Amino acid sequence: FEFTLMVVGESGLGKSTLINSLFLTDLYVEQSKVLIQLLLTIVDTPGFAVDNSNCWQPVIDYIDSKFEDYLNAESRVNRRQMPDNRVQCCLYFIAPSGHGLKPLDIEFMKRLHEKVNIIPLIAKADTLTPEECQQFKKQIMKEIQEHKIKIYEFPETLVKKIKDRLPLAVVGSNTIINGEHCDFTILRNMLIRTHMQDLKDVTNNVHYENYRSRKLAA
Amino acid sequence: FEFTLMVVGESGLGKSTLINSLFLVQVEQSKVLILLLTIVDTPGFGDAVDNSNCWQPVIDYIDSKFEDYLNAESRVNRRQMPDNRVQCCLYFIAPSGHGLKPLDIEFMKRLHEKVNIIPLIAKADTLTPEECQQFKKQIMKEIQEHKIKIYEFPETLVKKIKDRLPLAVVGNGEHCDFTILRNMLIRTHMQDLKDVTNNVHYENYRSRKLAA
Ligand SMILES: Nc1nc2c(ncn2[C@@H]2O[C@H](COP(=O)(O)OP(=O)(O)O)[C@@H](O)[C@H]2O)c(=O)[nH]1
Ligand SMILES: Nc1nc2c(ncn2[C@@H]2O[C@H](COP(=O)(O)OP(=O)(O)O)[C@@H](O)[C@H]2O)c(=O)[nH]1
Repeated sequence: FEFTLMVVGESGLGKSTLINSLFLTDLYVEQSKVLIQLLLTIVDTPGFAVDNSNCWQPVIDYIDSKFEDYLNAESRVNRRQMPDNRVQCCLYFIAPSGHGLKPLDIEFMKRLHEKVNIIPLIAKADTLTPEECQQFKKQIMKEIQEHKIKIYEFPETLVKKIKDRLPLAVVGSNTIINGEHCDFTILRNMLIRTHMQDLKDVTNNVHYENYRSRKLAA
Repeated sequence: FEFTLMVVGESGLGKSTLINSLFLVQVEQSKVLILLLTIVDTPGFGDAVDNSNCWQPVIDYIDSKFEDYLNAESRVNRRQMPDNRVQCCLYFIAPSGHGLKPLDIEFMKRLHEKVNIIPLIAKADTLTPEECQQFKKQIMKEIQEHKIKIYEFPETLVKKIKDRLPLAVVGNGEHCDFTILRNMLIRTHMQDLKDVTNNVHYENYRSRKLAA
């Protein structure tokens, strides 16, 4: 089994902790690989304060790096050996503070949303309150469906009402002890299985192809 | 009694709630009496990105107030002057970090001598006592490293709170630093703030402007 998981948030969002918080390890653009026959590439972005303005392109050009390299492989003389470097998922961390969606977020998402599968986790929810959380999410989704964005949507089914229970709110735990108050488990389930295979499916089918038709003007 | 209090943090930091919590780009001002307080809210910081520059907006507002005050003090008949100057800036550090976000370090070390910085540590219902501890110490290390001036409490009771700073907040003084502020909040204690503003910052401005 392989996986390539990209994490994206501004610093100090407790992501790099939460990763281990499912996967119980580490405290490691950048990539840290987990096996324990079963592989995960992990992708950390160092960047995302100061101006903050352009960069997103760094992410982009890395994605389309992986794509164009994969294509230029698929058309190669003897197609044989190709390993898959493409990025199935980007787990993305929204600032837990807000009344809304910070323009930085709205910009990155609507920028890269069709170049990868966005899983907008809501960060560090030990900040928030059930009502606060509620109004928050709804405010988000309103912000998106207003801004007309595509985040990868879970097809099959159990996952029926979690279309509604999204966006997703999180807590870092290696802490000595939980899906109750958090959305943690309700991810970890959807993490392990089988939903990755669906993710790779949507990446390779949807995003990649659109890239491939795209590049071809000549 | 009068006061002018400036609040500064990126949006969604729960400041504008905390203000009431004691009291029950652009720059701009609310005001109140309940004994006057002008309050000063900054719309911009946070959001943006690009925020490459801003902070000058704050500056030019400060030195607006100053230069207007001076140009008053030298006026034909000096008589009537009201004081618009800013005694205090309560400043909110991002509760998340392992450290001090470059945005902060830039604003502070930018305006630290143009006003009295009171760097509250934001929304501490985020944090943990150990987390909070290492956080503060990390901050102070960041400052004394970056050699910054935040207004320092004279007198005295406030003896060990020089140590108990930086200051951590909730929108109860037990777990929070809330009360340990509210006490130190203006009362007679503002009088020291106005003192340092008008004595220290203002004057330095006044000598400054005078090259000609
Ligand atoms: N409020 C909150 N804080 C957390 C959480 N997880 C970790 N932290 C704290 O936030 C700090 C930064 O977390 P980290 O994993 O380094 O996030 P990252 O720097 O964005 O990758 C850590 O020192 C943790 O103590 C969480 O779920 N909620
Ligand atoms: N966990 C936590 N949440 C807070 C706190 N203060 C405010 N909030 C929540 O976060 C949001 C920010 O509050 P607000 O005063 O509007 O922040 P501001 O815009 O920066 O002044 C509000 O909707 C509150 O529900 C706090 O001290 N702790």
